[PDB]
Amino acid sequence: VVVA
Amino acid sequence: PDVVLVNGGEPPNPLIPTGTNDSNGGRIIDRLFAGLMSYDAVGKPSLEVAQSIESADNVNYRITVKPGWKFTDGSPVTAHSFVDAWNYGALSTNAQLQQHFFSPIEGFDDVAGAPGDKSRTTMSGLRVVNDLEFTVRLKAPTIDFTLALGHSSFYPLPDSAFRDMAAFGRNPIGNGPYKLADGPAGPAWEHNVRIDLVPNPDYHGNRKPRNKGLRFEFYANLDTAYADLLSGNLDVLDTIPPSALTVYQRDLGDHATSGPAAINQTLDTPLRLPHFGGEEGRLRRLALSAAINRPQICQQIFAGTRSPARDFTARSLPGFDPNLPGNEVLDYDPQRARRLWAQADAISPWSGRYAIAYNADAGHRDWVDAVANSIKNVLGIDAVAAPQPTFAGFRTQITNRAIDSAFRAGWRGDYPSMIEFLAPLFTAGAGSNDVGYINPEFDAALAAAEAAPTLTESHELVNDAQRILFHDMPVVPLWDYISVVGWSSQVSNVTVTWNGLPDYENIVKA
Repeated sequence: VVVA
Repeated sequence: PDVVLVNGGEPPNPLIPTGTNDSNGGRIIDRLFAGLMSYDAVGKPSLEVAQSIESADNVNYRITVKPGWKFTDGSPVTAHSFVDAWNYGALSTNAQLQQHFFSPIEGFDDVAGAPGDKSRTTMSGLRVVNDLEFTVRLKAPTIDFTLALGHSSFYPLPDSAFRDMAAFGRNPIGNGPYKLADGPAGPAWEHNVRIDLVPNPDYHGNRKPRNKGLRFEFYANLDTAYADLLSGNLDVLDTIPPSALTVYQRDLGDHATSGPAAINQTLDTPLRLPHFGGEEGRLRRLALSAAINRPQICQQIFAGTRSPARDFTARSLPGFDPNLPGNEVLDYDPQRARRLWAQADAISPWSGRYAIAYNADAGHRDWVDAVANSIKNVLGIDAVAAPQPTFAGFRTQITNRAIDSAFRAGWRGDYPSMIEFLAPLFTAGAGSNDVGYINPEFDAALAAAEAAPTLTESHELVNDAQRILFHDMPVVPLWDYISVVGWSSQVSNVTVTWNGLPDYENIVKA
């Protein structure tokens, strides 16, 4: 997932 | 408060598994559903909803579903709950960000090239045999397909979802260890504030909660989160902010743990921006990479809690090699950076501003300021930081292409595979390819790695493929993570997983  | 209080953020997108490509939505989705496999804290899969997953060849799969599983609306989990959800994710008409996870399946090309006059809405390779059995035929051997079956893209959905998917995304119904709370004072999901979950009493799988519920608090600022942790108003903080990295050990003692996590960070410059496409853009991306001092930033900004990138994946993954030939593009070299930037200027002289956008709610300010200043000083250009308040709004601008500058990005692994760090970001059609990078030669090399019969040969082919990424620098890899997680005196049994997240189901609260 694209990370914060 | 019986419930475990943990940090999170507002999901950029509705809570549909195939529509979720980010960690804010992902950490909620993974509490609400159970897939064919479940992952333990080190990322190893075990049969969960599946009774069996059989493939002798990594091409043909026979999947049987355990009987008696149901969603929290009472309806059963069947082979159709999986097949319908996977076809929904794969069909281009549905514009699901996780579409690329279905790409190995025969028939994907019929549904994925575009909506199309194709007339086909489902994948021929995905076939229901009976209520609790279906088969999957892949286009080619795919070494990671079994491992991937714990990932959210493959979660099952209840029948009602398909009659109104927008409604579902606002109020999801799953089959997993938790469910959205039936809050006593308002909705479970208070947008931009928090999400409240309670245990799902139907659930009897591998991740049974050891606590009475979870509250994901959507902090606007990680300093506030750290203060709440120290005061006991937050139970688990999975990201200690930069301002506390030299102090968390004295503040927290044995209530903080650190370790490598399969998470990376990149500087993304869309190929559609002025001066950043074609060969000109390639040279400029290589220059940016040479203009950033990763060891120095890792030491000073992050107090040693990031490790300089040596490839496009992450140090802790199987097969990772920090000494790949051509990785010198990731070394600081100001003279080289200036040479490359000038060679780009030979094509078209640079003009304007280089801005690095970032979500300020997750502690990126210090490093982005440092990177922008390094670029400014090495290359003599107007390089600046451009903060936006929330991850949700930032990702929305990246996804719809409104964003008009460079921006930070980074991948938290979904399962421990280098391929999984590359296919979603750098293949031509992937939903998480934020920059518009396309190189059919890279996609072909990665497909060759996926087709290898052993993990060893596959890793070798992955790194061969990364040579192309060293040449093209599709994004600039910065560093991978040493996660630091702290918890309050009211909780225990806190384990940090291989990808840096708390093992939420196993947290205990007295």
